[PDB]
Amino acid sequence: TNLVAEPFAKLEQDFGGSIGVYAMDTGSGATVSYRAEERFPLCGSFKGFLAAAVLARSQQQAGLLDTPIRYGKNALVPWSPISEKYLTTGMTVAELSAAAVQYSDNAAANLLLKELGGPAGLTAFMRSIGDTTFRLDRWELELNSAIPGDARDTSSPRAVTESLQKLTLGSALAAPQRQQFVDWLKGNPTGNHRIRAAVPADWAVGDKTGTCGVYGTANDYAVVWPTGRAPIVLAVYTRAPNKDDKHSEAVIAAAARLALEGLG
Ligand SMILES: C[C@@H](O)[C@@H](C(=O)O)[C@H]1CC(SCCNC=N)=C(C(=O)O)N1
Repeated sequence: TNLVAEPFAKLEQDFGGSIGVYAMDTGSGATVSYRAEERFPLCGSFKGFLAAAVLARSQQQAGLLDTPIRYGKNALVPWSPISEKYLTTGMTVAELSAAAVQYSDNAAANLLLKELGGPAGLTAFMRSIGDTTFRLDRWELELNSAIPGDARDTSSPRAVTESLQKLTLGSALAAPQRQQFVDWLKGNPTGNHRIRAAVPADWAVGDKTGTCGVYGTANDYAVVWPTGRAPIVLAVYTRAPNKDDKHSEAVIAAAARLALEGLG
């Protein structure tokens, strides 16, 4: 594990913070781990799991995805580029889910959390798939505080990867819901400088990013489909000790590359 770990330790030292990585080859079972059981703030990366929770609920409530959500101005919070434009009409649950995943829309995220019973409702969904590490405690935008030591609104790289595998490739979602989730991740345009930058252009990638805006705290998780080979699932999370420390997309891409090249 010393030969595996040492390039990650070098990377996080030059970054000035901590990096957590977990990658799984779903065919052979091979893994790469670095700080994989440490907690890191989720930031907006929870929004991918939120959409999966909504899709899962639609398996027990026919028509949930078509349900109209007609909201007022108070539902709007900072960084709500899609939901801001439909204030005059409303949006359906599926339209809000697409906005949360592909634009990281904060109002859409809060509206979907409300549908699920709050942050506790998303945590309960994650428990239902066997994830005991994930916890969402607060709403947007308070969940982005990323204060050193705080376990609220965190998970671990290993738990993120394991849950992502269950939702995108396992049995948790029925086929139509599973393909919708995969399509939302594949079409996400916010992560071009993160895990996607480490992956050959020929290979499809679906990802969800998070960027807290403080404490150098940012992340990405992804499924990678190498052509004619079993898919890979991976997660890369960062944090830093000072409130004004800057996050780095380049560090996330570099750590993704180190993990992908070390699988086998
Ligand atoms: C709301 C803010 O904290 C952040 C988050 O939820 O983590 C929003 C803003 C951003 S927009 C991405 C900007 N990309 C620049 N290259 C993200 C994200 O990384 O997905 N989500």
